[PDB]
Amino acid sequence: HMVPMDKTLKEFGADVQWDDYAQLFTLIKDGAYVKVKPGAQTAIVNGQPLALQVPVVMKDNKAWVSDTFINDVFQSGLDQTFQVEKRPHPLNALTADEIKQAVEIVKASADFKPNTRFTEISLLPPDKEAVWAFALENKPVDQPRKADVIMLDGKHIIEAVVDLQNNKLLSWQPIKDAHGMVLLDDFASVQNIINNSEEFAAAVKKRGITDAKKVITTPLTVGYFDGKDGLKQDARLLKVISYLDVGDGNYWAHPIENLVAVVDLEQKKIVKIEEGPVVPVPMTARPFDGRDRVAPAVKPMQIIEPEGKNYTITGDMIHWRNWDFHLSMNSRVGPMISTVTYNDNGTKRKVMYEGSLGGMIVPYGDPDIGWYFKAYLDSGDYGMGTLTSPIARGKDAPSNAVLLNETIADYTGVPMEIPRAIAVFERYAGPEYKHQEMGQPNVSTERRELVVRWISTVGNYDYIFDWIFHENGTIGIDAGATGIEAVKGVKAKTMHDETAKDDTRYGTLIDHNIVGTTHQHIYNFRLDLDVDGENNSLVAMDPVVKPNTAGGPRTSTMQVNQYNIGNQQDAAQKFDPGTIRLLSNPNKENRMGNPVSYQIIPYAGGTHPVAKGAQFAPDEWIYHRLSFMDKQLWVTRYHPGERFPEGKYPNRSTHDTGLGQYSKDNESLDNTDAVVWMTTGTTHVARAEEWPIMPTEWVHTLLKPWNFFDETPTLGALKK
Amino acid sequence: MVPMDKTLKEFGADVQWDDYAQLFTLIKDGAYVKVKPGAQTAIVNGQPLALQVPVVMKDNKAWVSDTFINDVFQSGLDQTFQVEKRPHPLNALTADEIKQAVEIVKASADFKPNTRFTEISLLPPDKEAVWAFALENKPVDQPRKADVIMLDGKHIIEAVVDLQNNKLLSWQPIKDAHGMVLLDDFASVQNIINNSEEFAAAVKKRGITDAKKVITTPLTVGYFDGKDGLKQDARLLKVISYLDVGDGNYWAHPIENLVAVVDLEQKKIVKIEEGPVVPVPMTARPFDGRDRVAPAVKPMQIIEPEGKNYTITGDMIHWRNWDFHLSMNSRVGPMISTVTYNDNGTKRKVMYEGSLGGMIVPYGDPDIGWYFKAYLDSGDYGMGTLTSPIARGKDAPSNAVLLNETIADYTGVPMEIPRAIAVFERYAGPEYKHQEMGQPNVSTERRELVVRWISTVGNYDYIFDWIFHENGTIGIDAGATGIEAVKGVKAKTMHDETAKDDTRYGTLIDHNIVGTTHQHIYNFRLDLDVDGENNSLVAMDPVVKPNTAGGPRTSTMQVNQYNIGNQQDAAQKFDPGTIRLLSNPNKENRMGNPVSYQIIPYAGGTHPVAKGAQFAPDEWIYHRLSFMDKQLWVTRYHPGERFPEGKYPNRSTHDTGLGQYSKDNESLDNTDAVVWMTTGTTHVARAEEWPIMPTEWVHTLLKPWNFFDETPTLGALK
Ligand SMILES: [Ca+2]
Ligand SMILES: [Ca+2]
Ligand SMILES: [Cu+2]
Ligand SMILES: [Cu+2]
Repeated sequence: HMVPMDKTLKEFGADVQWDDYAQLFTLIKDGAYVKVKPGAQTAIVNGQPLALQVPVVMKDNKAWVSDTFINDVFQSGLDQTFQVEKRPHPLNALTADEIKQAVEIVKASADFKPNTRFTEISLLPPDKEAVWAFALENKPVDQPRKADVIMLDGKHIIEAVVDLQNNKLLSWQPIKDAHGMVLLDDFASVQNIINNSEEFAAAVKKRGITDAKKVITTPLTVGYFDGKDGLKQDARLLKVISYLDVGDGNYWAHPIENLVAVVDLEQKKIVKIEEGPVVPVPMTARPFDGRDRVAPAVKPMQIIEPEGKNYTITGDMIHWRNWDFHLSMNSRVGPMISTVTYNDNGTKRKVMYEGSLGGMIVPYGDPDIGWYFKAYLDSGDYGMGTLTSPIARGKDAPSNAVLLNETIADYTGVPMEIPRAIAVFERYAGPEYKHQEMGQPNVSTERRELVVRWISTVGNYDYIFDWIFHENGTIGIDAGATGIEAVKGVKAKTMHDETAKDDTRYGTLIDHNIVGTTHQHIYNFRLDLDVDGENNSLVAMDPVVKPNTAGGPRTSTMQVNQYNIGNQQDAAQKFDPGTIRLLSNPNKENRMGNPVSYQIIPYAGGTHPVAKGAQFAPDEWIYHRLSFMDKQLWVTRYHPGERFPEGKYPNRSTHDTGLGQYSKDNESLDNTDAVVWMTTGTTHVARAEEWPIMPTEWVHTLLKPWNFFDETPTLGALKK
Repeated sequence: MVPMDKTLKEFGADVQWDDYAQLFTLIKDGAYVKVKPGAQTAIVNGQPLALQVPVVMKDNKAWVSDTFINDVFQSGLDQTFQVEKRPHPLNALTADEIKQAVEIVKASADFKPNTRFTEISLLPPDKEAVWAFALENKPVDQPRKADVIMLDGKHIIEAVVDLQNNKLLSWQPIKDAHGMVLLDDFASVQNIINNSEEFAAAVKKRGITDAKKVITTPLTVGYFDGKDGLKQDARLLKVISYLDVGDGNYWAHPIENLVAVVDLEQKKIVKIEEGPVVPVPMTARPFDGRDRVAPAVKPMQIIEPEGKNYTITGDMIHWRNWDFHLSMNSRVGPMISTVTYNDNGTKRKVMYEGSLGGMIVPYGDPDIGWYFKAYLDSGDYGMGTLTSPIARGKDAPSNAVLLNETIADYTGVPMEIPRAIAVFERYAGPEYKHQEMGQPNVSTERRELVVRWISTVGNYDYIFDWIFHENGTIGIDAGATGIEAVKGVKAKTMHDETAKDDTRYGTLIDHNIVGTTHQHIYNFRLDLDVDGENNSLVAMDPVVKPNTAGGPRTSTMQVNQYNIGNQQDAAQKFDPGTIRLLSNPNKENRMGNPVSYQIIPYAGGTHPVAKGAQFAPDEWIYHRLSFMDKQLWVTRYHPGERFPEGKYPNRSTHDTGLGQYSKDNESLDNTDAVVWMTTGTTHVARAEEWPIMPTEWVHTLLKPWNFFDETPTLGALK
């Protein structure tokens, strides 16, 4: 029984190329590079021959394969990219079965109710010392596996801990005052509640909208204003902004300006409609999907690895050159990079226990009724892992990437497999080093980087995060932003109209009747670096110009002021990119007697203007609630429950329960387990080039080995 | 018949054999060729080609006709290079024009024996005429001229020659100018040191048994108002010395605190400065892999089997909506000219000429071997002349096209630099994406076109990338790799007695080796013509202001916008939280905003950033080179103002560069402007950079700012 080759291979997600001159198919998926000729008894997979019982059959210019071809070829074993894990790593995420088990254990208590949802079901952090002992010594972890299960019972948060080995509930703790994140069903509830409101339909009608069934809602968290917003603190509320669907696939281009509904999600009712002046809806079609555009005819470019990859993925463990690390997915913050070591001539040296996104915020700058409260805490309030955007193969990542599927719990407690959740890819990155000595043979080597890429979309914006492993020990973390801008409906068509100056006070006029309201993008990364060990110190090195006291003609010299930063409050600081900040191991030295260190660079560049802090006065509630926005470098003492720069429950928070709190007390940062937090931000002033869709803009951060090694790390293995 | 593997390798093509498909794949620059043994046809960039003589296998080796290379690679099916029927007026001097210019000046009775040539370059025609050629095909009327700058012993003379008419137009000695360092000066310095008994005796005192193992490096001496003891009218170089121990890396064996001053006209050492004796660090530190074995790596290829999206017509590059002209200069290297963006069928001016302006690498140590040390790499040494040929597949990706470029050498003889510039297209992540919840994804791929050039001046190697984005952005990135300039010291580790004094001015990166702290400072000269000649400089400073509109917010995000109408105010520190635009106040986009480019002199870097010059303001280097201490400069277009350090910076007594060009109160309002961007790092060394430094980068950007009406990569409308 035969199937059409071209169609079957495309369903499966393989690239299929036919070469009529060579009479050769080239088939590519992930780590498999396959060559096969019609009628041939053998195919080639990653340079190795594979017998085929049934050859590819060509027949009236149409290829047909066996029913078993895809499994015979792609799952043969000749693609060595993925390997089976011997003993399960203790940081492996919860499996589908473990998720279902956690949900049965809590559903077996008297307290569970059928409206009860799950904000997060995740592995409970096992003991760090034990996890490192498993990674470095293969010591089994004796403590049993547990899950944190965070429930939303109507509006109340409850934290449960389940023991998975012994199948029992270990704790069940109500968290008073905490509001829950926004859950997927809240999007539909809001849209339904608005569709059923007579009051809302009348409001919409007086702003020009004839058909209220064409109104698209979007849910926003309301923040906290100590009652100036007129919103009761006890209630589960969301604000709702509206747009008109005109059939262009881009409702974001048709704001219904100055109409905000406040929805109570327990009562399932609109509890308040805020109405400002009437601004006609911008109606012109502004598709971003190409429906109105001519297709480009570009010549092909492929990045090919025809003998397979240089990395191996064993369960969730990635091995690549001198690097080893574990890669898992969390529903709130997305990818977690753990137990990162560097193999230095046979000895695995610790670099990082856990790194991930801490949290992020996109706060707006306009005081009007549709805007004043508007701030996306994308991970904390919406769940960025849950909103992972599957990688578009060859576009969102290069043609030579491997795309990983990842499993998390949805809000009803059912496993969901996110397809193409993460891309892994090696890339050429210019020369690693070069020296052309005059009159001698050249010396050049190529640089290779391993990239781990993940994309999450929250409403209008799409965020790309790259964790970049350099062969030489450097680690990069880059954050990219694309998607559709949040825009304000205005009366001005051009800057010559009467209202233009007022309409553009808080943002640029980027289309007729459309203003891209000014805002910031602020990302924070939590990096539990363990620089060649647990016990580290924060060291400052400030390059300075000093008077020359040594004689000769110079008046000045270049020197460095070096000092330790021994307490947390002083560690929380602005980053001057002219200075050097190290996390050093004062217990271990390189061959020159210098403490082995990593240099921390929270700002290594970007393509939008940089935020030097929060673009808010210090008496703003958002400023008070979210200290992480205003400093670029923080260092705190390791604590397994201090994970989020915005705090665990940021929705309508009244005070800072994140980095403001974690860095508040002054215990010592001297020779102890430190956690580094980097904040990097931009100030986004809009331009017409960014509308109707924004070209990807990037910010860059770096961690560089600083006397961690004894010489150029990529020179190669010593032959004597 | 000739053997295929041997013949194709001498041609510079990559040959791959696939035994399964019985197929040769042959790759060189824009040609991607497939050919089966015995076949009567081949494929070149996806197109069929009839062969006169099939590829023949003899004893499992392939043989081809002796005409095969011409027939296949020069078939016309590779369309990467097209013939230039009407030459662009900024085309660099050809080999024949260089020889002719030299014969014109040699025919003058004023030409003296042994005269050398510091620079032989096109005298650029009139800017208006050049734009009218590029935009309207209008022939330039005035004839081909060359500037010929001669060094007669130590004396500079500037001549101009008319090449069409074959005559000398002018001959002008330049009073008080010192010439740059020329190739023969390196050998003179070495010879002069080798013949000095006095120097050999000094070397002997410092523990060197064989004085013929001493390697010299020539350095310019700068200017210190006589405090260095040095006569201002003499042609001098200072000489720093190293020991050759046979490891290929003399840089790793400094002979510390010994400096010779050579007078190049007298051909003698005129001064020897001798400081404390520090034993030479002796341990072998090769960087070339003689003592190493690389790990095995699986292959990666970047292939474009239908050819390239760019075409190269003479020196004119066309790619997507971009058109520009690429030429080579002996001092500054590549010049990118007449840059337009094709906006829905209409070519719009972006940049008349952009290039490296100049650069400086100045050191922070006051000791005798260091206080004067400041490499003006382009101005003093000639970075174009010192271009490093691209190592194919390593210095640029495997899908690059490598261009040869021709300049004059110091004796006036044309010199063809093989693989002088790389051109390549690269994948650069998604151009944009939106995954609307519950809807089909929208994603498109980003492509960038990179023009890459490498120059090596002594110990350091510099890489410059000019990056054209499809969406109208231009990036300029500068990379540094090579071997650090190091100081010999007594300390082996930071536990030794001298360690603290030894590391006052740099990190201990090896036993007895300190990487002295210094800066890398680059300046780019960018004659942007934003949709036209007449432009203005506009500041937009995002600020937090009190809320006056009501409701709960105490503050708002607003912008202070203002014009910068004077050159003196235009010379400024760059705050990367602000926006600086070059705007065309005569032309607006669809929303009534002036068409503009945003100038970003600091878009990041991998070393610490220089906020300006790491020098007290009474230092002579600080006074001579103002360009070091501000990141943005804007001046009025003048064809003779091209170098931020000045025309003749060797032993300059005052700033004849950007300090002079920006000095006067003249208007930048609605006039032809030139932007200069200074970007730099402060390099504090580490062990990971020794014996060879992994490439470090700095990034700059020019972004269209309401130049267009919408997302520029959406495509043309149906
Ligand atoms: Ca730590
Ligand atoms: Ca201009
Ligand atoms: Cu934005
Ligand atoms: Cu340097």
